[PDB]
Amino acid sequence: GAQAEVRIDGPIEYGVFESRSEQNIQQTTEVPAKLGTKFGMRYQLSGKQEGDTPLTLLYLTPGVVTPDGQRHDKFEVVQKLVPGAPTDVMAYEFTEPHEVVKGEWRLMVFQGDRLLAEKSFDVR
Repeated sequence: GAQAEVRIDGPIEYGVFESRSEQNIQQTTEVPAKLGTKFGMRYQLSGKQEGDTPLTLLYLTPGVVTPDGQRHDKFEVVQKLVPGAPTDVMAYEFTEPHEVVKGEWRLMVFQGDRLLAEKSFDVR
């Protein structure tokens, strides 16, 4: 339809994603330093259109060192906006041991230079 700005619509959910239906999120900034833990944000965006600038999901980490020896202090993920998706998610899961790094993880959703949502998690 008519051109529209992409905007946050309603509350940002944040915390630990529960798996066993959509995933419940236990609201917290305190995340266990345990394999299999998934955490982050779930949110709703109004104005999403096909020709829009995609999202940049910027994960700042305390320094994940992969087995190849490289340190990842940030990860950047580009996500094309899907107009008909009711929710959008920015999550991180500790799938491998080197990913379980204690400290502050700051997850930031941008569109271009504009920050849509952010949350800081304490992993311990």
